[PDB]
Amino acid sequence: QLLEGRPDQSVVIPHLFPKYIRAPNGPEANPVKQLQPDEEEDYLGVRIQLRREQVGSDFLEWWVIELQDCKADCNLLPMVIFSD
Amino acid sequence: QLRREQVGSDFLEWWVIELQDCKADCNLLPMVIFSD
Amino acid sequence: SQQFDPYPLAMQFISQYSPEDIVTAQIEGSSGALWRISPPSRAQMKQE
Amino acid sequence: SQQFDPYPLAMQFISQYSPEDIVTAQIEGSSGALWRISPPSRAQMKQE
Repeated sequence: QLLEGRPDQSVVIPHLFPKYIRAPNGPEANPVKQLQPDEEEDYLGVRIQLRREQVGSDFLEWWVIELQDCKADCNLLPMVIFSD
Repeated sequence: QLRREQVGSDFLEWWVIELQDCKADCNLLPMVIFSD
Repeated sequence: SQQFDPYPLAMQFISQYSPEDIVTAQIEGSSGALWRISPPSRAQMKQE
Repeated sequence: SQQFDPYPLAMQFISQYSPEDIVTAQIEGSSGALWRISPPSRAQMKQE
């Protein structure tokens, strides 16, 4: 429906975004399995919008990320990066 | 500088780098890279 | 240390880190990037 | 070696390099790249 042309829909895809992530010296970056014991449902639901205009078929289009509670910080997304 | 056009609010926009003396080489910027 | 009270492993394995180990990254949700398109990418996203 | 006469350190520390060490990189000032925009990036650059 976003691709149909209803420009006022924020898709909430559940449990994408983590916060609490180990950044080890090894080549992976592991989200903390202790701070997130539900390893598929402690991730955050992500609110996703488009952004369309006129010439200033389709147009100049964009995308938006918010979370389910982006109210104080609507645009800023916090990270908690546990670097060794 | 910028670089604007029509459709061929805003439009298709760009940017320009020159130096204060880009007269012989207006677009080329020289580097002197001391590689070990 | 206050938000992770009811887990003991949370308290231990956060207390393993120094006062410099843990860094934020305030990610802007407003991209300034035109999502690139093509009528194959347009139509086949619509078809999928 | 002619443009850096009035500094002795310039002459010494350029003469440290071989006839292959020092390479140019002729950077074009005319980008072929559309500067990507968004009305948040548009307006907030104007606001800043």
